[PDB]
Amino acid sequence: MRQCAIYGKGGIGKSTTTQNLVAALAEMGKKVMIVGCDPKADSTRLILHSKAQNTIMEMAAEAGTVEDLELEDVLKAGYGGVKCVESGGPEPGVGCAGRGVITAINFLEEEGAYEDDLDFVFYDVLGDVVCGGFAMPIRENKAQEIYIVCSGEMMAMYAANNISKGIVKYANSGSVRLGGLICNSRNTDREDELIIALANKLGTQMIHFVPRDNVVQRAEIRRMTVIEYDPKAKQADEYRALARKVVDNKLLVIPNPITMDELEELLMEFGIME
Amino acid sequence: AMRQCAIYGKGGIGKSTTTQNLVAALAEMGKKVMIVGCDPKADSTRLILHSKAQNTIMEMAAEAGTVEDLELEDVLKAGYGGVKCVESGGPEPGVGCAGRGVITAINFLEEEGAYEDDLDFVFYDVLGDVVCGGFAMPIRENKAQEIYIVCSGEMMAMYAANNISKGIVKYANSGSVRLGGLICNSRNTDREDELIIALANKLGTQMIHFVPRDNVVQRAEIRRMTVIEYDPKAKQADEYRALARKVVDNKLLVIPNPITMDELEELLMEFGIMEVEDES
Amino acid sequence: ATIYFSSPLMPHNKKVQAVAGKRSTLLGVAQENGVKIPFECQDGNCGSCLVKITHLDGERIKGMLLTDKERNVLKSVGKLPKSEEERAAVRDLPPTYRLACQTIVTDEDLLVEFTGEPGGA
Amino acid sequence: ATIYFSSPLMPHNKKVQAVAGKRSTKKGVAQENGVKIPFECQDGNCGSCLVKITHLDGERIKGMLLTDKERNVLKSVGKLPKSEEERAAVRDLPPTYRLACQTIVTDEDLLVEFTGEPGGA
Amino acid sequence: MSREEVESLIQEVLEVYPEKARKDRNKHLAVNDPAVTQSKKCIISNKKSQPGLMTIRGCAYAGSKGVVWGPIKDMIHISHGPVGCGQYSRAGRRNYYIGTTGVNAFVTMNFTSDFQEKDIVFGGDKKLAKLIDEVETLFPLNKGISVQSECPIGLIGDDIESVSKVKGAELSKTIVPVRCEGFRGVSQSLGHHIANDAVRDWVLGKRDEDTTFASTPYDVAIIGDYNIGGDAWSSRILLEEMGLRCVAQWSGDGSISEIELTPKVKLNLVHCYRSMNYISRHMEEKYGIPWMEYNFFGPTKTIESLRAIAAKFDESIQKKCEEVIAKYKPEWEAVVAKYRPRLEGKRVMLYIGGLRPRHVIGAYEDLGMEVVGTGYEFAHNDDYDRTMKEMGDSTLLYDDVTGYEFEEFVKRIKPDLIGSGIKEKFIFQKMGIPFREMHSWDYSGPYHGFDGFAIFARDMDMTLNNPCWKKLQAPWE
Amino acid sequence: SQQVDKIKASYPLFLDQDYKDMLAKKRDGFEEKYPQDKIDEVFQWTTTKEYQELNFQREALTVNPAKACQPLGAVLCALGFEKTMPYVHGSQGCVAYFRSYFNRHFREPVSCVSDSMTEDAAVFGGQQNMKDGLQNCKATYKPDMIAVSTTCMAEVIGDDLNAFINNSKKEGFIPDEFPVPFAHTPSFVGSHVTGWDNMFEGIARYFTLKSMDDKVVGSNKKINIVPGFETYLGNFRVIKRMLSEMGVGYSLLSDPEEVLDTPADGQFRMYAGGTTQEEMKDAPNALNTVLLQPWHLEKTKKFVEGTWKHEVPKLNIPMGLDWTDEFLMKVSEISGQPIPASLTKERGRLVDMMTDSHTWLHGKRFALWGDPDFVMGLVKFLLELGCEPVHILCHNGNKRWKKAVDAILAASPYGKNATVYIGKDLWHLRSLVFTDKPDFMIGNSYGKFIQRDTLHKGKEFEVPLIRIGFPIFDRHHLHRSTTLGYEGAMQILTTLVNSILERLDEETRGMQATDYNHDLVR
Ligand SMILES: Nc1ncnc2c1ncn2[C@@H]1O[C@H](COP(=O)(O)OP(=O)(O)O)[C@@H](O)[C@H]1O
Ligand SMILES: Nc1ncnc2c1ncn2[C@@H]1O[C@H](COP(=O)(O)OP(=O)(O)O)[C@@H](O)[C@H]1O
Ligand code: ICS
Ligand code: CLF
Ligand code: SF4
Ligand code: FES
Ligand code: FES
Ligand SMILES: [Fe+3]
Ligand SMILES: [Mg+2]
Ligand SMILES: [Mg+2]
Repeated sequence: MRQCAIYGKGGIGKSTTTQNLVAALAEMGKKVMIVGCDPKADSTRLILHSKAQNTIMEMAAEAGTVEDLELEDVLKAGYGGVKCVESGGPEPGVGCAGRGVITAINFLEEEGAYEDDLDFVFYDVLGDVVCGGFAMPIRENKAQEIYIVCSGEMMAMYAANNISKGIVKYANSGSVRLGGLICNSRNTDREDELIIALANKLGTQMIHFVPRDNVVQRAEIRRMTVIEYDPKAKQADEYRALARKVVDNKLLVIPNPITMDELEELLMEFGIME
Repeated sequence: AMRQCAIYGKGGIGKSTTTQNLVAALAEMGKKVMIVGCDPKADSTRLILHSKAQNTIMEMAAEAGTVEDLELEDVLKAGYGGVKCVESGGPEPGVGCAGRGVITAINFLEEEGAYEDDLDFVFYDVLGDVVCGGFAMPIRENKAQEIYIVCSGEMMAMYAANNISKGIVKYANSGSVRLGGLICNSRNTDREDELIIALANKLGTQMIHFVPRDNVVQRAEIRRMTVIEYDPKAKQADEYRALARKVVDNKLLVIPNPITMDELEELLMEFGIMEVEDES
Repeated sequence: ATIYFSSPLMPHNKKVQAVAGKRSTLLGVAQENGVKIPFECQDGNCGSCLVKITHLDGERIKGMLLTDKERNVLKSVGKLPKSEEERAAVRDLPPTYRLACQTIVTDEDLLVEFTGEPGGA
Repeated sequence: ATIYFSSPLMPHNKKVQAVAGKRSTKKGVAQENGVKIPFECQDGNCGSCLVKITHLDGERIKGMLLTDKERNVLKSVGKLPKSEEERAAVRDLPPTYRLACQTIVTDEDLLVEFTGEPGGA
Repeated sequence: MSREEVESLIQEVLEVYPEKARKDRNKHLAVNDPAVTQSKKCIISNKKSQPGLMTIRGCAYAGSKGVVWGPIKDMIHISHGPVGCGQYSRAGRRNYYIGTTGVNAFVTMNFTSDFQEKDIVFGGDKKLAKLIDEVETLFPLNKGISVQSECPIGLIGDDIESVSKVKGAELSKTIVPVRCEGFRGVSQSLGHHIANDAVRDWVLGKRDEDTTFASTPYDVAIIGDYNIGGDAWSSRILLEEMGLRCVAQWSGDGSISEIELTPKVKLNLVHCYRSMNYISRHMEEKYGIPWMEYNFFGPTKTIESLRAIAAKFDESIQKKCEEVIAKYKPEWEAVVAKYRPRLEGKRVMLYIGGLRPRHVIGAYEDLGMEVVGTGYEFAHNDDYDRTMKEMGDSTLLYDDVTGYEFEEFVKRIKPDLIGSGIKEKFIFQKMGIPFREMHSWDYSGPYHGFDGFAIFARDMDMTLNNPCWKKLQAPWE
Repeated sequence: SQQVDKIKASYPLFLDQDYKDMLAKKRDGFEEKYPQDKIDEVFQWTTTKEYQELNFQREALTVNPAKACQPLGAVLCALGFEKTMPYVHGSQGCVAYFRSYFNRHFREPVSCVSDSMTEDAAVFGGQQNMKDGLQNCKATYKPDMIAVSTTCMAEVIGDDLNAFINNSKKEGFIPDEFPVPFAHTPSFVGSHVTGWDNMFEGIARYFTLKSMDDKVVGSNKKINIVPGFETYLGNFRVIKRMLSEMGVGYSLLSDPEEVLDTPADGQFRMYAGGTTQEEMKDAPNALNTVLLQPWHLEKTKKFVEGTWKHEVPKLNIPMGLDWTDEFLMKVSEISGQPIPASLTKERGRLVDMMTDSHTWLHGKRFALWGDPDFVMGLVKFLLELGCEPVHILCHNGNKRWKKAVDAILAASPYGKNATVYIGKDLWHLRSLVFTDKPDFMIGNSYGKFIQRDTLHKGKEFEVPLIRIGFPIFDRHHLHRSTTLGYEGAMQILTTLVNSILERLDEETRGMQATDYNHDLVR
């Protein structure tokens, strides 16, 4: 009954990495569930194969209110083991955009969707800003383990720093801790050892380094995970390796935030920024 | 008739064990009494309910919305013949005043009406280490009519007894709070019975029954019961009863005369506890 | 009815006189007096007008109706404890946090606090 | 002058009418109306009567004198920031936290908050 | 019996509804388990009615003007707004009073603003002040004015509070503004709350600084008895025979001075918890007056309540209570001996808005009758907490029942008697089922006390064992 | 204390000595009642003429009105159509009060629903209430038609019915072909009869506005009958009988007489009878349309004249002798059917009764209040009987109606005493009957208090009440009486003459004091 959350800047493959991770865990006799906290509801499409899963926020407004909402209408097991929920979000400019996460997470506890057969619960959470309902996993102690999906680019390392700052603030209130870093590779030089440098200074560990591949592009058209498409793919074994280290990861640390210069100096030495 | 009592003293000297044993004796004489635990650690009702550390008002008010929503029956339990038991509890260490629970619990008991007419005694067990804050509130707000200070032969317990008597005299004009006596709990140290007698004479008050140490107290504590119930035929059971009769028959409620720190030092050397001190 | 508006965005707390029970809500009184509570919807679902309301005259607290729409929005924002929900359902007593666009002014003295942020932090 | 007392120990906020400028301080107003602010000295040197004052009519804020005795006590309980000390010295405007036994009632509307604990937590 | 049968009946009844209506109405029907202490997990109450389902509930104006404020006899109550609201509630509730109507009592009269279009467009505050002036010259002996607002008053944004303050200061008169617009609240319960708040804020605290009233250690105040057919007078004679002095009566046959004298009284006896628990709690918190709930329906409940009340005083009151019980014992013994054999074993279903279904269950059981169904239009969850103990196991419980639901439940259960209001009486009489009006007592009563128990037994026997119920079917058919 | 053999209800149980002592103690101790002499002085003051000038002066305060609000009439009109549910858009208290009012008058079930609009709708409007209520009512009570009215809350909000119902149909809450006629019935305009008129016009316009192309006047050879706000079942029955005895094809539009009188046979019928949708659709094909109560059917008259192209005759309410004669004459002229001998014999019997009762009736003073058409018909009949209507009150009458009634009173020597009051309530009438005492009152149950007041001044000032009108609450089954036609005229005559004779019998009953006039034969 370990619940984890995936935090990172938008566009860093976090939704796909969570889905291929989940597909990698479904085969090995584990029943897991994905909760999509990203406002755009593309975080369960490879599992469900659906064009666009109806979000809890969407169907609550059409059905009057969230009380008139049934769990069997929001929770779809497109894959038999995998359970997929899309929280959804409000329209831009209308209230707090993270309030969709609060409604969905509260709804799932109310209906008891966390009962007796879940091994892992994964939250795919927007990481550009940590506030409102996006900081809700860390603030409410919903997700004990947190993995950050980062990149060589400076904004991704800056995003990883902000999440660690928010984990420190709620370290005393809750058991939530940084479980590790996930480095998703664009075809740039000196990346894996760059993020290892980041992790070594944060007091946390790197978990894996997933490289860019073209097998994922074939999977996109299928609306399927790479694992279910081509289980013999080099990327598909890479995702098994990342999955196996997630289950057998034991150290969970309170992060150490990194200042502006100190993060900057790491970029200059590797040459990513001049 | 509504005789409200309080027991003060240094932490770890045996206030809770003396209070619960005293209260058990009082119920044996058909006296309806209530214990209010004002100690932050909240273990002053273990040996009456026999269950565990009683749920405190701070915990119940926190899990519920607020204090008025909390039920009287939820925090005020009945044990040992129905002697009512309540625990004030305390806030998180380093947050607010460590005596805030005392201020909260006494207000809740008054608002509900738990101070019903057919109660004879109400005992408050409060840590005396510091007088200030919610630990002075029973004295300041006239909550406890008479005070008994548990004290031993140690320097700290004697110093804490003088501090509590300082609090009483400050609030003596504004209320009926008075000093009832001193209870000497024994560490088996030599020449302590007369030491506490001397301190009581210096303070101007009597001395309540002196309690020798024994391992029968721990025997009843490991089973979570008062010594008087665990053995009614033991000498400690009658000794606790003797302390309770003198409490009911107590009538010398005086305004103490706090003594100076150097006087405490001088009176400690005359009994051999402190070695004689020479400046050179 | 006397209403005191308070906000860190406001240099000074503002005191206004309001007619109780108007079809126009607390949002009406605020807009007429230039109090900048963020209003971002016309259907009462966004929750951006969340305010903290204190009844200064505790003896003069008026029973009201907490509608199902306001209640659900307060849960979605998170500003509704289970005890306050039970208090409203059983005793018809207002919760601490309200939506200004759905709050009817009563005949009492009120302190209204807002941060300038939408409900839900 | 209208004074609203507020405390977690009080079930309801109490509203009182007071005469401004009396030699008897806010401590006087509280004691006539049975408000249990802890008063544990007669020389104004303890911090027990520390209260938080909010001027509800922010336009009707009266200039006053922060006495050197009250200033030092507020600093001894860590309740006088340097910016508020400078504002009192230069603009003669009251600080957020006050000592009730040393606070003179002015002709405005005030919200007085206390916890039941002495100043200094 | 037949708990599973009751559950299946509820399920098959709920099938006609759309999904929203079915889902909501499922929360409001329950099978009684007397072992439950918290009703809210078992059943839900105090919610909005489903649109277009023929609810029996009223509005807040009915709960305030028609229930709480109306019985007060020496005050003049103005129905502020159009004419319908005042017209339909005029003398429709039997709250008994002693006075000369139109001179010093005004209970059965309809004072209204009679709003027109220009009143809606421009407002009615000046009209309200003019009306207040007109009332004082026309009726110089009135001792106070209340302004019960109807829907357009709050809908157009009138300031009745400032008008009340100005006119009361000018004329040295008590003018109480009540914002009891019908759209506020889901039923009459919020009307009760608003009326209690108005009483607390404009009436109760007037004789606070005076002490000319000579009090007594035996002073009580009846709270929440509206003298329906004279119930409060029977309760009062029973209390005064016990040795107590009744200072106030809320609000049947009530006066403004009796309301103002309620702070002096030592104890509050609250017959109805739902309508007047608010003011009782306020008085307990402010003046330190304790309060208790009593029941004067049937001999058993009456004796129990009398003993409980006597337990709050000295031993002379208890001796007088025993004297009263001994004096009244043979009367209700004779009543039971006459009427129980005719009524033994009959099954009755009830549907009254708050307190009364639970309140009359004991009186029915005193005659060998058993209540298969108990139901409330507006009760809260505390009322259901109180009523679950008093109802038998596997009995039906309903909240805000619709007409369709009640008709189907009655068709399946087939009780021998139904007790409800005027809006169900002629529905259930055409089905051949005896019906007793449990709001107005079918223009009979009182039912409180032993004097009322006699009339209650006579009425139940009258209606249930009537020849006309065997004449319902044609002989050729 | 009760005796089990003779159990006493509130009267006269509270006349016992112990209860009297209890009430005296309560009044003396805690009521602070005014001195009884002061109360008597104030009562006598309220009797006098200076009080009447103050009472007449008031321009704002209304005391004991004699009218209701529009949605009551709208519900009554909607109840007269087959398998139709009255639906009031607004708060539920309105519907509860309407149902209680009609239940007390007719002693029959009354079916009506609301959408239970609350503070949520007060802020954001009631469109969702409309959609949910329409779907719920159609699913639950299965009507063939839903007629929508409004409360004062809806009108102040500005919620519009047409858009709400169209959005309900477009979004799938109700089928697009389901008939949902509607009308706006503000309670601050007019009275209940105005609401009846508005609802009838709404329904007629709903069914007969978009297909006027194939409508030919007189093609079905029938006469449309619009009764108006009518609370006497005998009036519907007598209109039907008079037209059926004359061989005249007719269509009674909005007749509720079946649902308001259903047999008790062990089952409950929510719907019974009523005007069919086919009759409403075929209404413009009729030869003409007659309005039984013209003075509260004005918008309906405008619609029927300007859309159905029917030359609506100028007829009064068929009350009394002359107006019943005129109604039968107009029906004969329109339908081409001669008046049969049965109607002539009935009219002759009415004249016989008038000549038999004339000596008692001649010169009796009557104070009457009611709806405009009913009041004017009653005044006409009183004039034809030789009686003097001295106080004529109509709370919901206008100046044109007052002019017509004054013209009616001018054409008879028995209307010299008569004066007409509009906008006045029953407190005004209490002042009128105190300062200018008539012999009798004619009105609804609300006059029973006025009689009470008069009896307090003395038996020689008592003005007995005669219960004709709406609503009658303290008597049973009087709603089955007929006011219209020769039958209604003779029922009214019997009531009047027997009330006079009963009053005389009561006055002359004292032994050795007045019983010299206690005649066996009268
Ligand atoms: N391990 C990977 N190897 C190659 N490409 C990837 C990998 N993970 C993600 N991508 C690509 O990166 C893009 C970002 O995907 P997505 O997760 O939807 O965005 P976000 O991270 O904002 O949720 C996708 O279009 C995907 O094709
Ligand atoms: N009369 C006694 N004889 C022997 N040991 C005792 C006696 N009273 C208390 N103790 C021991 O002293 C320890 C601390 O006493 P306690 O009552 O917890 O102190 P406090 O006054 O802080 O509550 C306990 O573990 C108990 O075993
Ligand atoms: S006031 Fe209430 S509906 Fe408590 S609105 Fe209603 S004369 Fe009922 S169950 Mo009519 S809360 Fe009284 C009542 Fe009970 S009018 Fe009477 S019978 S005991
Ligand atoms: S819910 Fe209540 S009873 Fe209803 S109106 Fe509103 S306050 Fe009144 Fe009176 S006038 Fe007629 S019946 Fe209504 S529609 Fe306008
Ligand atoms: S007053 Fe005493 S108990 Fe309270 S915080 Fe200060 S030192 Fe601690
Ligand atoms: S403005 Fe959107 S909820 Fe109030
Ligand atoms: S009471 Fe000590 S400073 Fe005020
Ligand atoms: Fe009938
Ligand atoms: Mg994505
Ligand atoms: Mg201890």
